[PDB]
Amino acid sequence: ETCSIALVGKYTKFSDSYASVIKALEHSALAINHKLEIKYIDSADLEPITSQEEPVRYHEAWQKLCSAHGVLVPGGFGVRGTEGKIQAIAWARNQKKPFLGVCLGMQLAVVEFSRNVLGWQDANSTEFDPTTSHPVVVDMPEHNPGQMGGTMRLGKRRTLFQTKNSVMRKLYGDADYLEERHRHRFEVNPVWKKCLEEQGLKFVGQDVEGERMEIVELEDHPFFVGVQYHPEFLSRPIKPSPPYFGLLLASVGRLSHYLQKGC
Amino acid sequence: ETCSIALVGKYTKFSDSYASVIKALEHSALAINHKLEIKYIDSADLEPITSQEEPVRYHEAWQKLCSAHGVLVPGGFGVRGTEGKIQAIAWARNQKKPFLGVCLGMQLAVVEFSRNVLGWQDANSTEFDPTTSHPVVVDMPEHNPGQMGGTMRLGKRRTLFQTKNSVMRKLYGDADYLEERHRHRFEVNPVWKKCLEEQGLKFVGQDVEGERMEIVELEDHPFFVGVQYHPEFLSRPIKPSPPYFGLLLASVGRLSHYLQKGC
Repeated sequence: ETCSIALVGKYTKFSDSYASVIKALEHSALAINHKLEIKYIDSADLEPITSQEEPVRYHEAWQKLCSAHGVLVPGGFGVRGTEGKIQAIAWARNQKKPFLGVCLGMQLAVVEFSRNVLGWQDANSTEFDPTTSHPVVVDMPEHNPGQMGGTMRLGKRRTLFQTKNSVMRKLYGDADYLEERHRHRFEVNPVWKKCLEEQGLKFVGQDVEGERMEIVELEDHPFFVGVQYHPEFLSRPIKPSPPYFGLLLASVGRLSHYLQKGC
Repeated sequence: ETCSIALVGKYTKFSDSYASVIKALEHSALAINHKLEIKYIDSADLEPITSQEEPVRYHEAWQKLCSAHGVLVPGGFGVRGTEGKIQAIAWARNQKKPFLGVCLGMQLAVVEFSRNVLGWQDANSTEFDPTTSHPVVVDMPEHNPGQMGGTMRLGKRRTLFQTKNSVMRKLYGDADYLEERHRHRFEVNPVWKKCLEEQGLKFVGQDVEGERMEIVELEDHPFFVGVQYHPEFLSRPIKPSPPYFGLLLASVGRLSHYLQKGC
């Protein structure tokens, strides 16, 4: 069968911007031996602005979104489509659709959670709103010596698991730590993390310092995870990265059997 | 070209419930020599209940609605889909899409107008809500002698034009009056008609007594009319009835030329 995934984003207008991302998905598709459809949904088309402009595209986008087996909100740049992106996120969370967010997507997912769970509707990313009542996403650059100002976190870095009870950890193979590609500047405000700890939004991965959050796994959800690091760079046809493979498995509704079968 | 019309309704689930209605449309299609698509949109699919249930159908319905060239909200029975029906009406009014309402459709259109123009959001039909703050649609049956209780208005009755400046009148041929099929029980509450007279919702057709309203033409709209009477019964291939022909013409964006050309 053809499993379809809703690529939701900005730069998502078809381009090869996602060539290695789709290729990573292909690695998983080959492993599982299924077919793969990449839907290209401009997140903007998910917004009521579009409804006002061309509601054909508006409803078409959402129709496609629902028809997708899983959804992917990758990182991206620009305030554009943030609303549609978050709407898609909330949609997937409510509908218990396999959700993978990467970087920005993870960041927005946390904001979405705060807004529609903690009620902090004014929660926001300082990346786009400096006047945020609950600065969820905050600029946390690295300040290495010899550098003027901060710098984006980039490179192969080590991420530590905060717990054994982690689906991703299991997918990785019960590793105490993992090393992944990094490319990202904004991080979780710990001021609110602590307000998310009693919540079912659990943060699983952290940098070595134990400060920056890299993995989040929403509890009580078939598949709703977010990562900051970029695994598509390391995924290979032989060794596919697990967040895409796992997403695929969830998109299929195989994942539980998979793990049960023996991972 | 194929001109499509959005049949919005209950009983709209495909059936031949609308065989003479579509046939009337066919009469117009033949006159104009164009092709005709009948979309069958369950008005229920236009409601947020459906969004909650199956948003695929929800967005699909609205996608189809937008893709339609004109819309038809005919009469019908039952409270079911009233919301989606009204939503479609407001949509068409806002989007300036050719709108023809018949009986219930006309009735709901008036309510919609009151709600979203007069702000009388609790305006309603007493047919379904006896506790209505602004009883727009009220039960006004005929009370003929020998009858116990009232009766539905039914039969070929004469309708009088209230004005010369009427698009429909022009389509009819400047007739002082018209005789049409009737089948309907609820009427416009005159208590609010008088509040609609300073409005751009103009009532053009009336029964002989000058009490029951039969034709309404929304001003400043390419085509937004409602009738109580049922012209599809009298439409013939040779002499197609004009509200369907005119609707077609509007759906095409020919109507102004048509009248200009000489009607």
